[PDB]
Amino acid sequence: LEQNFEVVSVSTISAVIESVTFLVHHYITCSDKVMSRSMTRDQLMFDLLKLVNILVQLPLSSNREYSARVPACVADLVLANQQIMSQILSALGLCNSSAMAMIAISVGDGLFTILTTLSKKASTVHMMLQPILTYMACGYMGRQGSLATCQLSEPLLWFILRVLDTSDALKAFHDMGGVQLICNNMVTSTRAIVNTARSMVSTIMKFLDGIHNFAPLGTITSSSPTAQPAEVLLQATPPHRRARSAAWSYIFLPEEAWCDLTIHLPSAVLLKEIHIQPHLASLATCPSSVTVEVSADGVNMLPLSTPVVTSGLTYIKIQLVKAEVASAVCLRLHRPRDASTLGLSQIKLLGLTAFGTTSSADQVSKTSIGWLRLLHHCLTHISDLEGMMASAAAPTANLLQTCAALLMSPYCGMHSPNIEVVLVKIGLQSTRIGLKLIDILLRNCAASGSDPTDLNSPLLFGRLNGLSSDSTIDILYQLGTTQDPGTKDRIQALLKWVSDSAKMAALKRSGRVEYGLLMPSPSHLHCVAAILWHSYELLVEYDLPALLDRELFELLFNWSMSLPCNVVLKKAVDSLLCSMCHIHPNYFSLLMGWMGIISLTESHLATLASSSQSPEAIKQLLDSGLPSLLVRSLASFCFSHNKMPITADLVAPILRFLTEVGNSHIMKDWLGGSEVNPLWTALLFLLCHSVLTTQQRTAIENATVAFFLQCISCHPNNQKLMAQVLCELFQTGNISGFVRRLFLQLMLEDEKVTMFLQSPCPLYKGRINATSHVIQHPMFGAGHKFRTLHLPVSTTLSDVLDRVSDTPVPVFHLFHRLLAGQPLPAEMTLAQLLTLLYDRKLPQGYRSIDLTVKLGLDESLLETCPIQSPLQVFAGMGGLALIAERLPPIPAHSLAAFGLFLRL
Amino acid sequence: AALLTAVSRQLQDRLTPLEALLQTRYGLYSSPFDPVLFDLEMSGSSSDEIDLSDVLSFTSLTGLLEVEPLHFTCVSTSDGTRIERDDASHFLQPPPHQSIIIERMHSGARRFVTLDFGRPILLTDVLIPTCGDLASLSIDIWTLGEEVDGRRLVVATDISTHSLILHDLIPPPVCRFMKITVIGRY
Amino acid sequence: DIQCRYNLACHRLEALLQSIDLPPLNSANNAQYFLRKPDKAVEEDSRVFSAYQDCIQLQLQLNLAHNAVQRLKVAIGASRKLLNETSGPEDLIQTSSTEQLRTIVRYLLDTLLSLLHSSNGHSVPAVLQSTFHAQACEELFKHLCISGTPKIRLHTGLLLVQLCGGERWWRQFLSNVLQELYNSEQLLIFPQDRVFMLLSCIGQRSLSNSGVLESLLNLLDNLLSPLQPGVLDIPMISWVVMLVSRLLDYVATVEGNQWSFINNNPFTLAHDRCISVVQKLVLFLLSMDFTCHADLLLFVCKVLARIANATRPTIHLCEIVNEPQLERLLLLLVGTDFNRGDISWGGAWAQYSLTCMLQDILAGELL
Amino acid sequence: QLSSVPMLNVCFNKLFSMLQVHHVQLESLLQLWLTLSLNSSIFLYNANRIPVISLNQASIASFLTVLAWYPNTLLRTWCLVLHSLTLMTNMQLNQETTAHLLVSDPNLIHVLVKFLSGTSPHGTNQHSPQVGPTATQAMQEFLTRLQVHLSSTCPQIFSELLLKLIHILSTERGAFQTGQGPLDAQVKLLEFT
Repeated sequence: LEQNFEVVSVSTISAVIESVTFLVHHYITCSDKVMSRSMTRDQLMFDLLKLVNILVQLPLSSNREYSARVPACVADLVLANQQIMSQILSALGLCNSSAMAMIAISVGDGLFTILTTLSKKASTVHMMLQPILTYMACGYMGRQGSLATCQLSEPLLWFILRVLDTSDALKAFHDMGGVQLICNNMVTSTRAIVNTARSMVSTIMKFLDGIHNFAPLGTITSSSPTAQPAEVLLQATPPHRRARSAAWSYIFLPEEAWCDLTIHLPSAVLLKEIHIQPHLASLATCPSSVTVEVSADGVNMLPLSTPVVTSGLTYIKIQLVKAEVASAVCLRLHRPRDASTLGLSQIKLLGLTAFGTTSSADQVSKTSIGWLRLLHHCLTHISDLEGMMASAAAPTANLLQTCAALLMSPYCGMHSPNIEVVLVKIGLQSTRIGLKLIDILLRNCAASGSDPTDLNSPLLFGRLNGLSSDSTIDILYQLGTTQDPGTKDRIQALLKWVSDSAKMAALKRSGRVEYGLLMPSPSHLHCVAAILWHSYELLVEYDLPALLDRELFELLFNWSMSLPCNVVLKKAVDSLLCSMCHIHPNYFSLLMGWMGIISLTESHLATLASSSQSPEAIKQLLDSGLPSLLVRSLASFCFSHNKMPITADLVAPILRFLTEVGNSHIMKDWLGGSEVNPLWTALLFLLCHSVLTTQQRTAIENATVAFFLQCISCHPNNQKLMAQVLCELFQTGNISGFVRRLFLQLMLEDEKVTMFLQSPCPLYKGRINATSHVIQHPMFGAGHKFRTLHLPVSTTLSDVLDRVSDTPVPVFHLFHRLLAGQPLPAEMTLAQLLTLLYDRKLPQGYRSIDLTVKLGLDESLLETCPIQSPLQVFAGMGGLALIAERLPPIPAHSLAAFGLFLRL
Repeated sequence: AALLTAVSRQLQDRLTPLEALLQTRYGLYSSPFDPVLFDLEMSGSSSDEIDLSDVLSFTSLTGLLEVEPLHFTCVSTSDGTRIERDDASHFLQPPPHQSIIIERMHSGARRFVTLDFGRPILLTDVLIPTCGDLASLSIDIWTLGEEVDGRRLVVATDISTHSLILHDLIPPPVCRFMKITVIGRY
Repeated sequence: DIQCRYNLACHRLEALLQSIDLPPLNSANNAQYFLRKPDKAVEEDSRVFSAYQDCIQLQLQLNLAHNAVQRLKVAIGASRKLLNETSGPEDLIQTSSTEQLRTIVRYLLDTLLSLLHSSNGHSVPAVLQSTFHAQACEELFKHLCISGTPKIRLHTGLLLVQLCGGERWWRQFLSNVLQELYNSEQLLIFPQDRVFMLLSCIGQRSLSNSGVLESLLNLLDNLLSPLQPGVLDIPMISWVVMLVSRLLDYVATVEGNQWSFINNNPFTLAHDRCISVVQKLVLFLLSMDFTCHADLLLFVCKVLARIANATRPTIHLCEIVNEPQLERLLLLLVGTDFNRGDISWGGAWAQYSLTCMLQDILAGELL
Repeated sequence: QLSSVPMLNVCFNKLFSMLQVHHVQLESLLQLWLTLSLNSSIFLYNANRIPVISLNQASIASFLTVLAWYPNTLLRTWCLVLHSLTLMTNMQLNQETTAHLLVSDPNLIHVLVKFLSGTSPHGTNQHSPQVGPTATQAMQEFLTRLQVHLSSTCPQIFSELLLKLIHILSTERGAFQTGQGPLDAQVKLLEFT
């Protein structure tokens, strides 16, 4: 290494490189199954790799017979030789990430450094790309026509990334055809590999019930009759230091050279490490060499490796490179080199069982994810070559099914959002691929061939059809919202899936691919509704009213009426109805024509409220006079305990209906109108502050508190009116139970405001690793870009930005539509922001605060006073002295005095 | 059978999805939303499920709703055993478990603890758990005088393998003080 | 006052219950969510535990106070609630409390369990056949086991064992109940796993008849019928395979173990009914990919070996598998396509289970 | 009804044919063949046991060639080899016995040299050059079964094979002169000769 090689002949260099390459590949590929740890041959192999690294850097002379006396290089002749490059690439492939993670004391770092120097010293880029393409195409030993792929390790993956870093390398990679070969190797490796995830079998076994010792469960036997039973060696408690007496002592006959100790485990477990503790007081009694015999059957001992020298060791730790099943472990112990007695303190068998609580506590090589890592790098590294790589990946059969299965598999090395990006770009390359991806996500997720008899064709059986996660919601939303040509066909496919699902639900009710239509995801239906709402908001080029159909609207209405009101799927179909009523104002009038409004049930009221969440339907519902009819008839029912009869069971659905339609700001102003003002005091008179049964009274109590809280939610004249009503109630002895319900929950709990966040960068903190169906309104949208948080007004904007994303230097900045181009401080609360927005154009009692998160007068916003709470307006009207009068380890005299000064 | 079927149909009709979510996720089967509770039973006390492998290879106190749990203070002197706690609004709160601990137990002898309620009550329910360490047990109650109105409630030689269970006392005694005499196994 | 605090606790518990989402165990991702138990779910479950404990304690205090109030109303002289013969029985069951219904059904179950333990021949003249048919047994089993507490569910399950073990439709009852409850099309929110342990026990009590495991195998080969040339779903087939494995293990206990690693620590079926089941199990073994797991492969090997040893003519390896299919199965065992170097196909456990599988088939044939 | 033994013979002969082209791993195939032939036979390994799975002549020749050039054959791969070769000495071929096929094959002498001069060529961890007792016993049973099977037919070929083994080990650049290889296996081979 210290010498310099200048005029040395090329043939000698090539012979050295080939021989050392074969030797290092033989060293890495062939290793012992047993590793034991207490200059090294690893240092020898690493210095040999350093010598090869020096040799490939040598300049080459013009005649090329000898090296340059001092363009052409020796590295070109290394690249030309197929055997040397095949051995180097294979030797890096068998290397794990644990050797490479030192980044350079190990041999994997030496192979990485040699390959990086080969990439730097290549004359042309194609000369470096050609052995890489040969290694991808060849497989394990040049094998083709079967389910065999070359093993891609993480260091080799990193090297191929560093090769494909430059643009000309990516263009030459497409010219060689590497994208198609990566996709085909992905499909074949996904067919070949079975997942080792713990799945739902281990969940049922965990309920029905980092490596643990299984020596106390086993029994130890020795074939020598003179040997002690040695059961103290299997005890879990370690012997204390300087015990001066061996736990088990064996006397050696002069002819005997090996002593056997045989441990029979009660059940076969995976075995990883075996720990033998010699006698610490005297290491003369330590065995000279120990070999380990294991047996899966437990009667036929197939051992592990050569005997490990254990002379002069205070602790013998034998660790397996490959964990193997072993129902019985036998240990042959040699005679000690000087002493004639064998002294053992403790024997430990460390391992894991399957199927239990003990079954707990590299992935690129085990799974097929590294091919899609390479495909992700090729797609998303450079935007100019992105379309032509996406055209390369297009003709591959069963690619989309494989990518969806890798998307909804557990984590095997690469995060789901980059899988999502690959799926989005492949679906967005062409219209047919987009319709196919919509077919895979919604209706049929299986292989296009689907031949189990062939046994070499890929099959995607085992994945549940129509299955939903947040990833597929993002895929569907980004397919819907993208304004490339072919978008209208994708929206038509989504509406066709919704219509086919409604027809399948109708045929299920009648009692007469098919699984996706039979079970729709509520989150997928909400995603379709969000796509329709945001495409109507964006003023898209394709006519979205032309895509909507009246018969589809009728089918969705009947499907929503058939489902019970507590079902999440009814809320999803109602969100679709809300989107269609937003796009078509005539659809809401046709809906009231179906209602007969010119006999209401709870599902009727739920469908009416959820479809009437849209503001045009708010206006049409207010013009129809239906909430006017309900408020007059409800006030009549309150006074009892044009007019319409109201049953006692219907009262709490009416209050829930009024709450859900009073989520909107216009009907929030309407509930402050003069018609609804007798209703609040009438409800207080109805509930009487202690006729109705007790369960009905409790339900109407909860509905009344929720209705008043929805009325007063960040609406200052509404809470002023509510304070006037409450102080008139208190002015007219002791505090009742429902009165205290109202005061505490309506008044002293801080007001909470819905809040909607729009960010071009996707936010991933709120998303979890499970599926959930949370039906929200279609203006909020769906995907990782859109966040909805329901937070109190005392919560600061810094806590909001910390909750939507971790953001541990570009800094995310909050923005508002009214506050155009003005950054929002992190120190203010939501209440001061609401005061500012109520000063500006935003109406009082809006549905949700709209904040814009973009990556990178604030003190005047900090000086702005917060929104007064309903407690503040109520005490400003003076009702706090009234409740001080009506009311019958902190000291109690402080509380009594405090009430007396609340009188003041 | 017919009453079982009808009340089973109504019991299925009583179920709400939130209580079912509590059952399927947290293992909580009592209904928290319903204010009314019909019965409370106490047989053995310090998600609940039964070990289906072990059972499928007792006497309970019944009522417990018109009567009241009662806090007790051991202000009277106890000989041989001290009372330590395990770690009418006040009476409606349940009393803490106070397992007695003997600093030295020695076989075939007599020890006792003594407790006070502080006010005269009517005592109707006695639950003493079974204790395999103990051979015999007895309890003595009194009010006003210590032995003037003293009465023995029960003698229990069955405390080794049977719990001492009094479901109801049909003449309800007036009690303020009790002592419990414990005898260990021979 | 106690009612007011209890209603406050009920309101906060209701809002907290609306905060919760729950996955239905349809996929392996929800299963990994249950296995990891993430800390956000941990703190949510801790909040639910605290709110529920407050609710149940305040409910108990309210009921104690209310019955004390009723006792003092008796002490004044007001009578209790008198019962009306003019009121019909149906509205009497309707107006009653839910816990009253639970206590009544518990006492009725204990009473009926005493009737089945009769000294006169251990029989009931009417309810064994006339009162309990298949529809009534299915409905009552549903209404008391999905909605009820574990004690009342266990008691009605053992009661249905007593009444309908002798009926021929018990096997079709058990297969149908497992099929409708554990289907992925089913939306009933119920603890699936405790009902599954109940199903294992209720299968074990009637396991002396071979018809129950025969109907389970007929169900299982009906589910694998898309795989032989339809739509196949992993979870409910896994439920069926576990029930078959647990019943076969219980057969092994009533009658060391090669399949003890899968355990945490007149029965003989006919060949012609079993052969289609075992052939479909072989096709499912060969048809596993990355969507499937080796975790189901362990049970497919164990169930397949136990059925192959269970038949009175032991199933030979000739009819169980085709010769290219057997070559493929050994390629799954040995061969650089599927296990490469250090990497083993499905881990060491899958290869050990395949080896013990072929071991048990050849030991059954050669004996 | 039909015996599955001939189908097992056909597919295992196929696997031993694809051994040469790296289609199947050697040690796992040997472990699988040994496990099936041992259980069908109860579980314990015996040298007096005829395997139920019969391999042809070309299968044994491919197995011996693959061993004759297998790089860094690990030690319990070698024990699987020795137990398997003992069972093929027990195995009948359908003429010439399989022990005569083994001794008459020129690759078997290279197999025995590679076993007796294996030592620890990787040298990743400090290990004893001896092979332990079990490999020594397995080699002793293999040589004993060769002697028993060829005592009646042709013991001179087995004696000449043993002498050629001692000659190849004892020459220059050999296991005996350089000191490499197991001492125990070479001493037991010397005692057997």
